[PDB]
Amino acid sequence: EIDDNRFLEVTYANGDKEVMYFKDFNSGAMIQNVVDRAKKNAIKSVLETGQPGLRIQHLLDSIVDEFAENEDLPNTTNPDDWARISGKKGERIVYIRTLSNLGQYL
Amino acid sequence: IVFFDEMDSIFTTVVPQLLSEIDGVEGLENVIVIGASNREDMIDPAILRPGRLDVKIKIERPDAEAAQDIYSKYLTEFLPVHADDLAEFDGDRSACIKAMIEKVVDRMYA
Amino acid sequence: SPEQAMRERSELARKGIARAKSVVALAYAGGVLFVAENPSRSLQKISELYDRVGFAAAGKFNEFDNLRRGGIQFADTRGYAYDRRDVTGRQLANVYAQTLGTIFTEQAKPYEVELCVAEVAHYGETKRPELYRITYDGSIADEPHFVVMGGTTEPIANALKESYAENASLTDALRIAVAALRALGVASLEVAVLDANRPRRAFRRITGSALQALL
Amino acid sequence: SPEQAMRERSELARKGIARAKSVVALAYAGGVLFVAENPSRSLQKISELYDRVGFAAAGKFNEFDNLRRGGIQFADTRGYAYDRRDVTGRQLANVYAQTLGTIFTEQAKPYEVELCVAEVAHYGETKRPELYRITYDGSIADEPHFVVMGGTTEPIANALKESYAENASLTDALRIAVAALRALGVASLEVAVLDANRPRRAFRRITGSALQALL
Amino acid sequence: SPEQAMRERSELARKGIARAKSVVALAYAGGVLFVAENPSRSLQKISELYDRVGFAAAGKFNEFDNLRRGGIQFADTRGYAYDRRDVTGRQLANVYAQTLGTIFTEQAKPYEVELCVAEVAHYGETKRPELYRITYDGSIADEPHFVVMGGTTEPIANALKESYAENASLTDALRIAVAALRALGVASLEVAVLDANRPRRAFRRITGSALQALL
Amino acid sequence: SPEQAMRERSELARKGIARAKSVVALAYAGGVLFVAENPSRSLQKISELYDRVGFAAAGKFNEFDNLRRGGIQFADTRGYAYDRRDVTGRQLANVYAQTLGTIFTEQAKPYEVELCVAEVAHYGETKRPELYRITYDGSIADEPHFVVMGGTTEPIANALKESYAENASLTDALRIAVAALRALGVASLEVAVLDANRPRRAFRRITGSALQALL
Repeated sequence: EIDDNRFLEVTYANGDKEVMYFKDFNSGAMIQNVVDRAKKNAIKSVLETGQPGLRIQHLLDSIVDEFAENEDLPNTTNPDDWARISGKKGERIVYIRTLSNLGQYL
Repeated sequence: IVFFDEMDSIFTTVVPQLLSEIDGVEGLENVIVIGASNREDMIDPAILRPGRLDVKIKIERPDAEAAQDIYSKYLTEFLPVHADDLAEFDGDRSACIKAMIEKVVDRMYA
Repeated sequence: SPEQAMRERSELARKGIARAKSVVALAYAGGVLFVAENPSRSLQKISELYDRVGFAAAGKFNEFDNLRRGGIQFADTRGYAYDRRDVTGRQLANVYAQTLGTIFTEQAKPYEVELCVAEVAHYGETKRPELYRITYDGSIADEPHFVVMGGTTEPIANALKESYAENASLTDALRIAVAALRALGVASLEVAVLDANRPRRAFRRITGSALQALL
Repeated sequence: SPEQAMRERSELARKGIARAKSVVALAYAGGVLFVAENPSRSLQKISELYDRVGFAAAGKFNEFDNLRRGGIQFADTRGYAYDRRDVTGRQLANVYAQTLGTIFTEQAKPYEVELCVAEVAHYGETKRPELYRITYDGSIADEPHFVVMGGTTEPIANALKESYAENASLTDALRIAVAALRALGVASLEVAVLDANRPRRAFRRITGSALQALL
Repeated sequence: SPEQAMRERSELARKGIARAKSVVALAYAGGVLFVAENPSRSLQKISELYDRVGFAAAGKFNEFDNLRRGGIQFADTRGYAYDRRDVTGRQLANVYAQTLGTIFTEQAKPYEVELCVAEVAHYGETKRPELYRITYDGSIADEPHFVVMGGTTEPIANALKESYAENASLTDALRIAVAALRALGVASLEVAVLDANRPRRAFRRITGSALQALL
Repeated sequence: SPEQAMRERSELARKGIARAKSVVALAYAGGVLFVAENPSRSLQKISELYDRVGFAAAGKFNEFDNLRRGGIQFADTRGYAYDRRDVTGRQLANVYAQTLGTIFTEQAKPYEVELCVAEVAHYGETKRPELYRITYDGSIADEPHFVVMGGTTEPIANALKESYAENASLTDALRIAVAALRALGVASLEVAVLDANRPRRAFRRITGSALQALL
């Protein structure tokens, strides 16, 4: 629940803002992508240093690097799948938010 | 090599079919899928997801130096040259061609 | 649809408050301290409202200066109609809440503003500083220690959460507030206090060389 | 279709009342008791309306406080125009019955408020406490024993249904009301009474250490 | 959609400011210098506002002359209501900003105008000239050295950036301003100064043969 | 697109001015000469505005007569409020420009009119005649020699370009103006002058047998 694994910010009809982390979107394909990215990082490390091994830090960094590239888990406007999570919540989901010369702002 | 060009024109649609075919051809590592698109912003990030099309490479315009290179590739040394222009370089055809390429590139890049 | 558009203003307004500068207000030994990130020398975001009531804001200026003026108007009309010691920070905060709610559900565009009304005790009196935050919804919240308005409020709010100390002197509270605000010289800071020790008018700006010495 | 628009207004008002804290009002030996779940120290949901008429509300603060103010205005104008003993809880309830109907049919968004008007007898007089509930529909329900407003009303209403006892003392009615409300300390409760024994102004808040002793 | 209306209003006003002649205002030893490219002999884009406050504009003539008139009105009403030395360039600039924030969001068509309010010190007094620029949105910018309005501002601004020199005489600042403006004779230039040396009314036009000698 | 709709508005006004007759005004030795092609004997397109200020128009009669009346109103209210010699052709032209711009942007249909305001010097005074042309949008142009309004303006404007001569007498300027207008007898011409030699009221119609002798 730390704010290092923030994924999405959802504002409901009630106006309650909730941070949905990766825990609510851990699909198996996402785990596969995490493992593949970690293995690619291992390739880079072994070709940079030469030591034939895989570090835990590789997977730990791949965890946060997984969502640096979009996985299609968030959607524009209100997703139908979100209307399903909204039904479980009991509050309609209204705002999905990832985590000039127009007047004067102070 | 299976190459696709002008893929910014396209992308519930044909995208899932393309992804399924790419996953099917993934077993054939010898076949290399190469896509081209001048508008990376319009390309649907679904194809940009990790996995299939991981490697993205940017390309650039011909730089002055690249223009001199490309001009040399067509304006080779075997093309006929004027005698008066040879008088400025004592009959050195390669040097004359290089100077002419430099001159035309400089004028066009001015 | 009331849900799409009464709420539609809520994103609009939230976005406007984020493209602004950050202001903090915190309690210290001598009263309350306002520290805002402000480059201009003419336009301000901290103001006296009444004898012991101060005011800070963040967001579209034509809007929070409109509120600044309205609040001044209100407070003086009350103080004259009844008496000076009858106008309280609580009334002012409540009026701002009603007014920001009425703009939220009637005007075309919601006021992209965030307000903080501050009050200290009278001279020779004893009482804790009161901070209220009024949002664009019309919502009002009672803060015990500090208010952070405008921009990205999370890092500043957390830095203040670690550094805050009740009964910190003026210099310590200034260091804490500038430090947490960084998460800037006298040419980019607007600093004022609600000095509880003044006899009547408690608001007092700290600018120039005096500000230079304090920080 | 006004048939469908009215339906979305009624649902919107119902959701707003549910999205709020809970208030109870019940009759006891000395008059009527209001017990509300209220965290703020400045914002109040229980109020004196006239000498013997009290008022509790649940919903949107700015709106039921708008009604609070309107009712105060009404009652005082009547009392001065005729006399104090002519203003009755019944008139007040009726005025809020018609104002909430007019708002519900004519204004953009219906008020999301639920009202309870309470009345006790005059000093040295004998008469049963009267409770009225006015909904956003403008319907007025005459309650003999207790009113529950805002949030989830079923569990509180049932707990009161089992625990209620006529002529319970002030402490027993407070225990029953807090217990049924739980279905909270002095820092999260707003408690007041319509004490039938007072000579003129019956409304009386119970806060701080006295409240601490009572509960 | 608030966003589309804002981006549509913004690109039309801007397609009007760049669709007009260019004006420059810069500080020099004796005060501030306005140099505008103006062919007509009757229609003017530089004007006195108050004793020490001048005004230049670029855009749609009827509208910035409407603002010219409103500002004159304002300044004189203040000067008479309080005193002459109380009206400052800062107040005027602020009023124009509020007015261009209200026109842009409330009227049908935004004003396609760019304003520059200038102020110098009083007679026998010492203080740096102040230049403010008010955009059609309602934003105000504090300028230390020079303002360029209307038409292709960037090429003219680039030249002034190289040629500007503080405390340049009237002739040098005129040469610099006309030169950077070219990036025109007395029959196509409108030139005026805010001469800080005048006792009261600082604004003074430079036309005809005197202008001929200066350039 | 409002901008494309504005192109339609401009076309509609231009169509109306073309669907009409032609008027010319030119400077000559004794002042300014108005020569219009006008069949009616009651409806006129040339008028006195003030002592030395005349007026000609082309388009829709009811509207340019509305402007005629408004201008008369304005000029007399000024002359009485200040003095006669204070009303100038320049003020009048400017008022017509503001008014036609406001009409062109705010009213349903734009005024399909084209105006020419003329001014000469006072008696025993020396100064060149001034001609201004105000178009339907609010644009105003300063003319040194002659104005042509309504219908097809190109051939008349060119014929005048070849035939014009400064300081031409009244008869020569009349011949030039009628000739270029043909590119008509006393029963189809409206002719008037702004005779600079008159003591006060300079406008003077030339009709009937006197007109017969002049042409």
